[PDB]
Amino acid sequence: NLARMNMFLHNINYDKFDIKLGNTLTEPHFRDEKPFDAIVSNPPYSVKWIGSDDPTLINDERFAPAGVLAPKSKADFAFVLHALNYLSAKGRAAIVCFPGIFYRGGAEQKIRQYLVDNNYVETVISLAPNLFFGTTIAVNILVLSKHKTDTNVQFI
Amino acid sequence: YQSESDLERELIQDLRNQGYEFISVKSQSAMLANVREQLQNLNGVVFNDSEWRRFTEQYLDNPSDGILDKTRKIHIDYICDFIFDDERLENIYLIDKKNLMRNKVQIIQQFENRYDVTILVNGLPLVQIELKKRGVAIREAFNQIHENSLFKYLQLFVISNGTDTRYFANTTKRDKNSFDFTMNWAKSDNTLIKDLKDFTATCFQKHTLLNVLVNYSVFDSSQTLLVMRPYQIAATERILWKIKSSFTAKNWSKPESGGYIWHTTGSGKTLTSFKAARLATELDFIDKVFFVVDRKDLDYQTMKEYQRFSPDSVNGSENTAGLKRNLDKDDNKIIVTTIQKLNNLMKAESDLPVYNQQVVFIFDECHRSQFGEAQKNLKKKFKRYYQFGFTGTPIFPENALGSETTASVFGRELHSYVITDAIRDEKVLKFKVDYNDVRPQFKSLETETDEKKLSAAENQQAFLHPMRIQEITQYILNNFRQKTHRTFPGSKGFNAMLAVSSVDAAKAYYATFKRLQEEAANKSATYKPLRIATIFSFAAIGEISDETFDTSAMDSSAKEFLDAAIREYNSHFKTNFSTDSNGFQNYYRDLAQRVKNQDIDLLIVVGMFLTGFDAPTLNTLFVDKNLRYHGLMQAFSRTNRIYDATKTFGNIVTFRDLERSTIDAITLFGDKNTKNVVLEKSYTEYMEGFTDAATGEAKRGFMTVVSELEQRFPDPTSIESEKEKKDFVKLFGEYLRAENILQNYDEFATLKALQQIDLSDPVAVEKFKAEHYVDDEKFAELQTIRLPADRKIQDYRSAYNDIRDWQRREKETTDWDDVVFEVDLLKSQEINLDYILGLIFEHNRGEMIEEVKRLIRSSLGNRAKEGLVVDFIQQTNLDDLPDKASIIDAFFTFAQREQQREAEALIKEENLNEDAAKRYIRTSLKREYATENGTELNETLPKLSPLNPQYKTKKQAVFQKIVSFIEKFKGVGGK
Amino acid sequence: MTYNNVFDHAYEMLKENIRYDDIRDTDDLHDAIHMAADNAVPHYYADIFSVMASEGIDLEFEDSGLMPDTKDVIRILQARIYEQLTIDLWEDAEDLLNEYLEEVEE
Amino acid sequence: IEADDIKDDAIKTKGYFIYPSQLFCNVAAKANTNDR
Repeated sequence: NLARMNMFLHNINYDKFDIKLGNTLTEPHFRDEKPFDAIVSNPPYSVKWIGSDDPTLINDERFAPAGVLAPKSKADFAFVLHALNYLSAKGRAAIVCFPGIFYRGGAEQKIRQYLVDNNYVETVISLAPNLFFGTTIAVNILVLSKHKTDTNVQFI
Repeated sequence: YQSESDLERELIQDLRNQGYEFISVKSQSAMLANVREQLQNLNGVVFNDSEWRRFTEQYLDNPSDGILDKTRKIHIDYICDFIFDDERLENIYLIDKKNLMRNKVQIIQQFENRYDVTILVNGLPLVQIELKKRGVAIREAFNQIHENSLFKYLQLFVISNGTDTRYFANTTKRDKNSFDFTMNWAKSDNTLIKDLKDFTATCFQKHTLLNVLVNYSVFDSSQTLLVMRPYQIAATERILWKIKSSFTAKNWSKPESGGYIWHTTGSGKTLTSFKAARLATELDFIDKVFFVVDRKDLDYQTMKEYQRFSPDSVNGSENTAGLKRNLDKDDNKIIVTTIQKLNNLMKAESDLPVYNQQVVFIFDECHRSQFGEAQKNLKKKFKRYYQFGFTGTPIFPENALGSETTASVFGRELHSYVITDAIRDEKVLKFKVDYNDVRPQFKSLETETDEKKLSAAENQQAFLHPMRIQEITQYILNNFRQKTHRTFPGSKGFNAMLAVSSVDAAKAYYATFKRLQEEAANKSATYKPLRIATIFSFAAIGEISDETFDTSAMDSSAKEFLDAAIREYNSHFKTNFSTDSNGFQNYYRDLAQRVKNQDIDLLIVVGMFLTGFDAPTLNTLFVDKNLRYHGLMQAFSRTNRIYDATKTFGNIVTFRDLERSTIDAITLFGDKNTKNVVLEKSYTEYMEGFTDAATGEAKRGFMTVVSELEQRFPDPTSIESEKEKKDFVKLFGEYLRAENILQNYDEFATLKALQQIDLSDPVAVEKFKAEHYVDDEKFAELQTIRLPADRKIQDYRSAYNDIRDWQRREKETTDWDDVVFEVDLLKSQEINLDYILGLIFEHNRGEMIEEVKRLIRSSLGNRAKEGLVVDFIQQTNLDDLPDKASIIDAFFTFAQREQQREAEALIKEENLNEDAAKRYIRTSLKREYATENGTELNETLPKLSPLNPQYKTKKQAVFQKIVSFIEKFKGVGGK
Repeated sequence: MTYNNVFDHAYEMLKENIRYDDIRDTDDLHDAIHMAADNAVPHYYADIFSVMASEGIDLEFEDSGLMPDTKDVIRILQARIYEQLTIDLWEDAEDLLNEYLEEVEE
Repeated sequence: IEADDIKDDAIKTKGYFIYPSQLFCNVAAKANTNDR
């Protein structure tokens, strides 16, 4: 509710500026509209969800080439595998993450393997502690693209 | 939005935005310098001038290399065991197949006029983009053409006009220079992408383009490049997903570690399964992949192009020596096996070393007899197995009939390719199934549905009656040349098959076929008896069993009657085929070769040629046999193959009633549209009257409406007053509503072609008979029916449409709320500015103003260009334009110029804010319509905001000006 | 946000590291405890103090080597959370070894 | 609705109010607001 009135206060029009209610993982829409030219995100931590798998989420369209799923308490990278389905050729993604990845278990090891196995990740930028509300650690900023240079430049 | 130079410029800008680095090289040797700069970055070597010229001329540019040699350098001969100055033996790559993203890519345009764009892959060109104009059709552009040596490395062409876009593999064969091997591109859901910009926004991902060129390019053992269909490419990486994803989750050897691909027939299962197998061999933990195909699923083609790949074992033999050779030896990680070798393995052995290894399967169109046997030992033996199945007719849980299903084996679905996609994309042909109730003597028996008298009345009063069969056969032998275009000399012709059920029945068939062959010379002497030939051994309506080729199934009624068929075959052919499961198998394969080039022109098979046989050389099937779902689909998939423009639909003449079975078996697959996309209604219903009792309304009965609209309103000049308007509109809406459904029928267009006859015109007799499946009875009864001429068809819809604009702004009577407008009914056969500008050059030797004035008032959606076209041709001279597309581009250039003028003119005359006006106009242009929503309409009104009275003027007044402006320039560019 | 809430996340991540890695060793799974229990601690201020105000956990260490001898009070609290969770996962691992490895025999 | 009326009234002629409701989609009245 407060999100749907947040942009309404800032002189924005009526037509398109929607927010849909539900899980972005299990209930996406619009699939059919469209590969986007820019996304932004901030996923919450501890957003656990049923796998891996009891549901049909093994065979979904956003997980076609990548690798094995994301477990429950480490559900951050499910948003970023959700990300690069909903992106065009042109634009870029800018997502945020926990810093503490070494390989994050035998599931996320091959997730990071897949993400750097192409030029999907363009840059990663670490941040400054605290600069938030009681974290006290910093966070990551991954900037992804389907867009070559190609070297995985790490401007942390 | 049409100038192809600017289309090329937008292509350049989009590819620069996606990451293609655009360079500019206008010399021959700097191309090689770029290649040297790319390959030294890729492989990490350093050439001097001597090593670079040596590597160029000795490995890259031996000048006598053919185009097949250029392609051979790509997929096999791409690693040179190369010698340096210090004479060390290193590997030299061209394209890194391990990590595809390593290869840097660039784009150029050629030298030297025409507008083409070439994609350099590590400096090497593989992809040429031709951009032909919008006046040029793409099939016409392909028939035009299809130095130096670097531009002979090309592997793929994409030709487009902006509206349509197709791609095809680089071929130099002249039969392969026919247009039918060019393909469109679709998304994952098999919805087409026809336009240019979305084709670039989908196909021109770097990963996608390199993946197609590397891991999906069919380079066979005959140097013939093929490119897989997009649903095949989508479904292959579903499999290569599912293997790794089930392996890491460690859920192997279970039905959820199964998974089925559902591709209809016409999916390249010789090719697709083989390519997925070869990609599955490259996985590290996977060691053994089983290519499980029936010998019914095999042909000569799996023995033809697989000579270096798998020779002299790809057939249903009994020996597991070719099995155990791959069960022991490495580097052949694919095991091409058959159900006979598999049954020998599952009955002779349960002690293989391969059980604790990785086991991968491929299945193909499986029935319930052999595949119902094999899984019972497959669950017994294997420890880590991966089973995947290709099918076109699934063994559903919906029609399971007591036994093992697709969900029981494979479970979850991986990828679908329905039949109506191939119907929708012309990979198959439509059908002709109306029931042949030519004999009511066996009326309830030729329409019998209960199981009882279909088999237990194996007698000459239900189904073995010879005098029934040969009068049926005389009906075939009258329509033998007729239904296969052969009564018109000039066509090549086609042949037919026969669906039979048993063996002694088939003896009574075939010997009496020979009796009518004798009576085709005795009683007729003009019907030339073509060599009827049967094939069947012994089996072994809901289960298609493969008739095995051993003498442990046949008798003298089966085998020795087939030997009579041998000695009547060798009475004409004199062949060298024996009677085992090899020589009779090769007899079957030579027979399939002779039917393939239409030597034998009548075939009689009990239960074969169904799951694996493919031939576009047959258009008609005669069926006297009951069938159910999978047999229905496979038998109907025998005439559906596209061949040329002539073969358009496949005839099925059913003698047992299976039309409701056809309805319910295609209702298994598609939509309520699809029951009448193809078939299933008789033509006389809508023409001469019927009644749907769902609401009990007037289901006319088209000629009644025809004669009423003829007599009551002969012309739009007869339509003056308002009730005279409504009495025409209320019936002409029902006219077009019937005509829309009639246009799906063949007989309606047959009648439209009979509206263009001449007297007596033996061309329009002879050419029209056996190229539209027409006799003289059609010449009588379709001349009894008449249609108004096409000038009347133009002025009927113009009289509809000017009344439709007369209902606009009125809003100012007879009631018009009961009169429903018909927007999708005038969607039939628009004039889309192409038919106008074709006639603009075709009108020679102006006085064509009345022609364009008539045609512009026919179509809604074009009439505000009425003030654009005529004012064009009064202003400009068509003598300066050389051809059609030049006058098209001149017209749209004039249109954009006057659009940009009158856009300023309409804003100057009404005192808007210029920036808000310029935003809203070109927002509505690319938006394709106009709206009321959004604050920017009040911000472009712009000065007052009510505070009524009254503010319809100027608000809805300027709005009505703007919507007419949008109708004036919809479908054109300009800013 | 109790101690049991954090213990459930550490419990489930322990079941992940035993399950999807398929390790059948005591010492390597205690290194997996070092992985999982350290990754299940909260990060907000009030979400740490709510567990500290809850039952189960106390203030004082047993090993003062977990303490950085400085102003890093939240590091001390996080180390106490880590120590209590590692003790409970000593007991939980000695349960789940013979509970789970007997279960995976198929 | 006012580019005159510091205070308002319920005379909005309710065949009209759909046209800002097709543009802003919130019409209480002229006199059901926080200023009133």
